[PDB]
Amino acid sequence: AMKKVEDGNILVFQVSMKANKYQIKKAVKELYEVDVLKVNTLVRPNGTKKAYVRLTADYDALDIANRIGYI
Amino acid sequence: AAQKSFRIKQKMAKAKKQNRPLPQWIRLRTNNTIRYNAKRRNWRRTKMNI
Amino acid sequence: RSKADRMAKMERRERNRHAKQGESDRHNAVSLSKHLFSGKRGVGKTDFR
Amino acid sequence: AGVKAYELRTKSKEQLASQLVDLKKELAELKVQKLSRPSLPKIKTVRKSIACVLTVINEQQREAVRQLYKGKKYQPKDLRAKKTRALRRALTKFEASQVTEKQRKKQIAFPQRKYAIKA
Amino acid sequence: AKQSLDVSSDRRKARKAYFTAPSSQRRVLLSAPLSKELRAQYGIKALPIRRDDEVLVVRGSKKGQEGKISSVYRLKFAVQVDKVTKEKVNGASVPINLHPSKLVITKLHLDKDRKALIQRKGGKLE
Amino acid sequence: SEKAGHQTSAESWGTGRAVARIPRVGGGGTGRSGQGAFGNMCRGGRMFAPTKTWRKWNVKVNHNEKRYATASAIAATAVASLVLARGHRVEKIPEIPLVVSTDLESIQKTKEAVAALKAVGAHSDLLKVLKSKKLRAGKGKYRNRRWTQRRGPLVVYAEDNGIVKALRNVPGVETANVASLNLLQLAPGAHLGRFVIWTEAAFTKLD
Amino acid sequence: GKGTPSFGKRHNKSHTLCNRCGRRSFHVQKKTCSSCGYPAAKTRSYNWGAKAKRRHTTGTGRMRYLKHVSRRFKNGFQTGSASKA
RNA sequence: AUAUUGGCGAGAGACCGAUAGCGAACAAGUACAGUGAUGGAAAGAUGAAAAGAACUUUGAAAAGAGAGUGAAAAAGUACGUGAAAUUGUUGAAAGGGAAGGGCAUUUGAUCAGACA
RNA sequence: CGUGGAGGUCAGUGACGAAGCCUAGACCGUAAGGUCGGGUCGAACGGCCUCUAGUGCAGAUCUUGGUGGUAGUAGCAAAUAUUCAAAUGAGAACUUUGAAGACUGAAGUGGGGAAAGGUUCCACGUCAACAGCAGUUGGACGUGGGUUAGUCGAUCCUAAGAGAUGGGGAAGCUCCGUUUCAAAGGCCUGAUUUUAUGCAGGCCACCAUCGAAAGGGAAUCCGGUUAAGAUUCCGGAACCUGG
RNA sequence: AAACUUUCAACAACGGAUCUCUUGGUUCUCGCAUCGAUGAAGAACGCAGCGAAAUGCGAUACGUAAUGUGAAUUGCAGAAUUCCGUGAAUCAUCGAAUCUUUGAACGCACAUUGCGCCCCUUGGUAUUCCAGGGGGCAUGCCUGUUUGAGCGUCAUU
Repeated sequence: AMKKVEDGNILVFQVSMKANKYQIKKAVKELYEVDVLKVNTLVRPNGTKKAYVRLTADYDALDIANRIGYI
Repeated sequence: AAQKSFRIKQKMAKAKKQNRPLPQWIRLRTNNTIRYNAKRRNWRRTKMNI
Repeated sequence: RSKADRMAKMERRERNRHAKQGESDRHNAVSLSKHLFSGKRGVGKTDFR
Repeated sequence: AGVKAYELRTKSKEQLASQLVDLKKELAELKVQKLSRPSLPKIKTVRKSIACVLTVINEQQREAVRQLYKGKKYQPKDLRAKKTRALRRALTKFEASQVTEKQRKKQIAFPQRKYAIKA
Repeated sequence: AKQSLDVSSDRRKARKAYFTAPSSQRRVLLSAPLSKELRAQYGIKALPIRRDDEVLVVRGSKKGQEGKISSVYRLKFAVQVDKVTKEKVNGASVPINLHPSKLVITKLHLDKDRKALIQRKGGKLE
Repeated sequence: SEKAGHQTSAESWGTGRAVARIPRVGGGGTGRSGQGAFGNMCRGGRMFAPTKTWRKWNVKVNHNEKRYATASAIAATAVASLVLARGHRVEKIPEIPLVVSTDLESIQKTKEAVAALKAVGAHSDLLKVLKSKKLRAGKGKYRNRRWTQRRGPLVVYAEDNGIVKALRNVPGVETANVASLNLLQLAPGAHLGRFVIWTEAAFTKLD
Repeated sequence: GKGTPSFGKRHNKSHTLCNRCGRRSFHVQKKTCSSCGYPAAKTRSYNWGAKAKRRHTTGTGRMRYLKHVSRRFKNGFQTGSASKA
């Protein structure tokens, strides 16, 4: 997941099962004030929904990932 | 079945999370009668029947 | 951790005498099967070659 | 530790909802630290702090609606009594006390007297 | 003897209500008698044990030894007094469980509520 | 239970060589399947003649014969060679039957009543009990009958004024009214002559 | 030809999971469940199957609401709240 | 006034005591079998207290030999007591197509009683 | 005579060892059985007068559980076949790389999938059990990681057929019936300046719903990339439906 | 003669009998009447700092609030103020709340996490299109209201 941050300019989050692409695209924009190009989602085999969030080219993925703290 | 429905897939996620041995610290509690996992499933031996 | 690692190998031993190929082999052995012994074999079509 | 319930009961409605969001920022940041640490037992106390606020906001609105419908027939169904099913479908204390106008004249003139057999 | 109906004289009822007793009722079961020093002082025979009390062992292998209670361990119906231990062979130390019907209290720990308990039961304290 | 053993759908296999005719449990795969059921000799089967509740528990006895035996039980207490034959260390008291004054009835406490029982001469018969408590012999321990002991003197009173509560605690002693006079007390285990201490108002009522 | 070689042809499920009883007893072509009578309005049980009732009476599950009834009766179905005596 | 093998709360027994008693004292309507309706077991006990064997040396390791805890390792998580079938070592004895038994004594092993 | 309990008595026995179990050691009784010594053991148990029964086993092709003889025996013999050296290792006919040798021979022992299985795929640690020999290797064990779609499918339409409503039967759970002996339902503009919709006023007569991951069907391709994913991700280039 | 076969004892095995235990059953008696459209019983999935299960619980998820008791919980880690106190805990009680997706199951549908519609509202230059947030939409019957239908029928112009 850290390999996809740097080349892809992509964050990776875990999302509650009831949410869809319109709510991940809205909530990431609200919480971190960082615009989203596209959202991809899938359901893990253990039963929770993963979400691949690709930020726009203006916003960098490493610098937002330090503000939340995971690295 | 590679084109599975969600109702079947939700039950596979429960059978995966139950597919584990017993934790080591439950061995040490007071008045432990639990010795091994008696409800352990394996895909090889016993089919889970949907 | 080494004390609870020992308590795994003190309580695995009863399954290896029955040659359980996991801790999840609970295939139950039937005492008597019906199709072996419940019949009277005579002249004609029978239940096995 | 965490918040106390009786301290929240003095605050206004706008200050309770601001108290709730400030806890949820903490609870989101402790779940980031949970993968770095092998154990983080503090996340229980900030989690019950979310439950303690949501009880108070729910309690202050359910007490505000009872005053909106005090002194009025037909208050809503979840604010009425619960008691059980077959006791709600029953004769009230008024209706079972009713009796026809003929029996009212009988029971005044002839009630069960009080007496004793000794002398 | 028994002269009521609400009490039970059954062996299988009384043991099961002891071993599956809840935590708050295990406070009353683990009571400890006061010494004759304190019995003349307060005028009360028995008290439930608390953590900070000071105690003397009167029966067992540890007879005559005393100390302060480290922690009351209600899950085992036992109490672990400090400075009463078995030193293991590998240098570590293990406390020894005791039952508080054999302990004897020589110093009490008093809160507001411990004063309120003794005034309740007929005490004299001061 | 009436349905013990019959919670099974067993059925006979028929007549093979290598199997008996006792009806086997059907099905498969659990290890129970193929075992005998519904027999008295099978494991997990019912028993022979399941004991029903309507067995005759109580016995009707003739009333004139029941009054007869309570009369013969009283008249053996006087004889006092039978009393030593049953037990009852009464070799030191002068006369049998013992008659005590009516002030025995009006005693309120247990400590005073034992001192009354000592001074009449029932000292060792009280001490025959409390030396003789033992455990029950077998499985009657954990059927609420754990301890066993011997009996003691029996005190007969005319009118209750606190003697029945005073002697209620002290072991072995059983008090009894004159009008009742239980046969189960006067001859425990069908042996005549329990040692009986009479009171004076009770003794003249016996006419 | 009827035994072990034609057991190999068996790969089409007759039954699927039911919704009401969760039992895997829902016959597909009949659109109805053999165990719990779904979609009919009544739960299937019979007095010839006595063991089938003991597997599915009340008390066998969680009893989310009936476990708090007799506690409400013992107080007499009171309302309000405590007084801090 | 009467009924009641169900639900809830109680009290008791000349009852059974882990092949018994309910199928179930134990994570039992559970593991498991069947497409399905349904069928449905086995499984209690270290010690007062884990004080569950630090350390030493042989071994690749499991373990072994010592040391030690304990009142007791003839209680070491295969653990209260550990019977028989069946088996190992040692000791005695016999034996040409059986073995075992009855009456009677020899030889060999072994043993109680009484003599003040 | 013996067994499980019961009332009574022996102020019976017992941590200085109760019950049990073993005992080609002793004693009594014709016998059922009783008593004592020794060893093991660790907490309760007997004599006698009475009461009570779920009270005495060699068999029932008896029930459950356990163990023998046969016996280190029958056997592990289809599918052409293995060999040398080094590394790893306490240990290699079987693991790994290399050198040879052979086979399946494009209606395959190859490369993808549908039913079906459910984490077996991949990495790391590791060998008590399991792969009817072996084992350092595995589809085993322990811990983790991995499935990304406006275009591929489902969802949508109807087929043979399932099935409510209106109704009619049935003592009843439920049965027939699919447009029927039923008052079965909403669009299209206006005209407006209470602005929201009056009325303008026409047309329609059809009228549940479920039923195909192979029929019908709006629209995507190439080159890279992963320990494991791609017509789904990245880079590049297109097209379709609702606005 | 050894080996071997058989017999018995000693100690060691295999095996779990006997004896002693007991939070379980079993029958007998007494006291009481309390499930559900205010969504029951049942089911599915989720919840802990470290849990697979039993027990507990519903995105407020081994619990929140109120009250009583007044120092623990415990396998470990962690918290020391939370200890002469609006206050410990897997306690006791329980009168306030939450109550996921289902189920008589209720917008239609269900082998699908499918498909509509109405109102209130916020963002997208939008009454119409798309999305988020809140609230609704089953059938049978009764009483009442409102709008109607019929030359069933009466008066009135």
